[PDB]
This record gives sequence, C-alpha cells and structure tokens, in this order.
Amino acid sequence: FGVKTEQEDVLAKELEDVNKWGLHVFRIAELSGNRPLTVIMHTIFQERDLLKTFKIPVDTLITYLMTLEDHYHADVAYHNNIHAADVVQSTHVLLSTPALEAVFTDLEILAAIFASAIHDVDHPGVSNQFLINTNSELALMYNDSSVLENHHLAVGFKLLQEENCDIFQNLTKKQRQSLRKMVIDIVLATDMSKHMNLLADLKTMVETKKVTSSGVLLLDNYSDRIQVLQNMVHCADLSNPTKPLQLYRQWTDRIMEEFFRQGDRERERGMEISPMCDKHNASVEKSQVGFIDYIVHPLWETWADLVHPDAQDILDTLEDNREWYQSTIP
Ligand SMILES: COc1ccc(C2=NNC(=O)C2(C)C)cc1OC1CCCC1
Ligand SMILES: [Mg+2]
Ligand SMILES: [Zn+2]
Repeated sequence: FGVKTEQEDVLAKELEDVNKWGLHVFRIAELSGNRPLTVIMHTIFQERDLLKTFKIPVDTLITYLMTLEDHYHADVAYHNNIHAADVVQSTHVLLSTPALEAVFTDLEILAAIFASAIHDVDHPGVSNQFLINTNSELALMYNDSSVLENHHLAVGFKLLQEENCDIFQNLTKKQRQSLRKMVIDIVLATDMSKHMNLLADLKTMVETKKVTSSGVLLLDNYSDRIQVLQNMVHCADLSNPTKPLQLYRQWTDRIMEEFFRQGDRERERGMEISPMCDKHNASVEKSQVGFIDYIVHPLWETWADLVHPDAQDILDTLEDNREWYQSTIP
C-alpha cells in the first residue's frame, strides 16, 4: 500500500526528537538499516523547507544522501555515517537557538547543514599525523595540510557529479559560489589544529557582542557570520560530552576503539604510539576529563556566553558528565 512498514513507523516516532539535544541517533541507525545520515538529513531538509527553497528534486536529494552515506566507512568505529548524522542533527539544534532566530539566510543554513553532512566523509579512522608519518597518498595530495579535511570536502563535492546526485542543479552560479566558499570555510575549521584560533575569535566576538532589539545576535560582515557558523559546526563536532551520559559513553567507546586501532597499527610498524592510542597504557576516564577541561568546556562555555542563556542545560550536562568521569578515575 502507500503506508509505511512498522519498522518505518518506529523510525518516524524516533525522528520526532529531531529538534532535541539527546536524539537516540544509535537507535535511528539501527531502525534506518544503517541510514541515519540519509533519514536525518531528509527530515531536516523537509522541516526547514530546503527542497522548495532550493528546488531540490526529492529523488536527487535521496540519491546524493545515500551515495554520501555509502562513502562513510562502516568498519570505522567513530568517524562513520552515525557521527556525520549526529553532527548534522546537533548543528540543526544549534541553528534553532533563540539567540540566533532570523540571523542566518536560507543559503547559510544550507551551508552549515551540508558542511556537517560531508565533514568527515571517506575518513579512514586515523589522524592527519598518521597519514603524514606513513607517506600516504592523501598526505602527498594535500601537502600535509589539513589532509583529512581537504579530502572530506573534495569527496563531498565530487559525489555531486554522480548519476542524479547534483542537489544544487537549480541554484544560480552566485548561490553556488557563496555556498561552496561557506562549506569549505566550515569544514576546514573542523581540523583540531585550528581549534585555539577559532576559540580566540569566538571569545573576541563575545567581548564585542552587539544584540538587535529583541536580543538576537548582530553579525553585519561575512567574517563574523562565517566565524559563528565555523564555531557552531565545531561545537557540534565536539558535542559528545554535552549529551546524555548513555550517548556520551557510546561515543567514548567508539573514539577509544578507533584510537587503540591507530596505536596497534603504529606499534606493528615500530612508529611512536600517538597520545592516548596505547591500549596497554591508557586512562579512558582521565583522558575524557582532560578533553573536557582543556578543549570541550572552554569552547562550550564561550558558545554559552555568545547565546546566553540558551545553552545553559547543555553546559550543565557537560559539567555533570565531567564529574561522573572524574569520580571513576581509579
Ligand atoms: C568522545 O571523546 C572524543 C570525541 C572526539 C574527539 C575528537 N574529535 N576529533 C578530533 O580531532 C578529536 C579532538 C580527537 C576526541 C575525544 O576524546 C579524546 C580524549 C580521549 C581520546 C581523544
Ligand atoms: Mg573531522
Ligand atoms: Zn567530525
């Protein structure tokens, strides 16, 4: 008939949480038959009316989403389609923050969400440094500079050239040039080597923050608009510790699996084992507390100031999760 399977019904009930921090993204991956990026991107595009606004044929959208999801590696524990789906949905919730209501154009919203979806595509489950130290083809292609992030962009864009995959076929050249620049600026900013400069600029922006009447953020130049979108997708990328603990612990298991596999590949080859990649010499709990204290909490504390007090529950969850990991240090 033209009615859904019962599995498709349970999935649609889970997707009702799509506007909430703490979406059961792992369950959505189970119910979608490992299609969390495709169903969550589709739901978000419908909810934000992006198909109508950008004249995206729904068949082209689904073909591109499935092609893009297929170029995430199912055998990589963290940097997979589920992480991509998570960052997309998290970016979606951050865009909906009251303090940013009516700030960003449809093109900017599209850029942030599209960027989120492609931001780790074809990730091999090892670091830029590993790819450089092994003389990998990727490191050679990109002159050791933001190797993975250049690759994710190039793959994300290249997949638009596959059969019925050009979701931007109806955008004008002007819209396409603008969207392209914003997507490149956002994904290059996911390289952790850029974290300190991004955070410095976000702090500068909190100190010189102007609001409109009704208390929404004023951003009147490209440089300020893009820096907020960059920090937003960066916050989405580093949002695992800010999620309900049952989600956070699953992300911790997965990043540690990926890191230990890198360490095993380094030990095998007699390379120096990278920080927190040695399964024989690792404090999972102390590593998470260090991650929160030095990287995640400073970023989210500065985000929370920018959009005060929209992010208070997210920051409270981060601080609760931090105390939980601290209390399990043996
Ligand atoms: C859920 O714990 C994490 C989640 C993500 C990340 C990262 N995101 N990508 C990146 O480039 C890094 C900074 C490695 C790092 C996480 O824990 C760190 C602390 C224990 C291992 C790494
Ligand atoms: Mg990345
Ligand atoms: Zn990522």
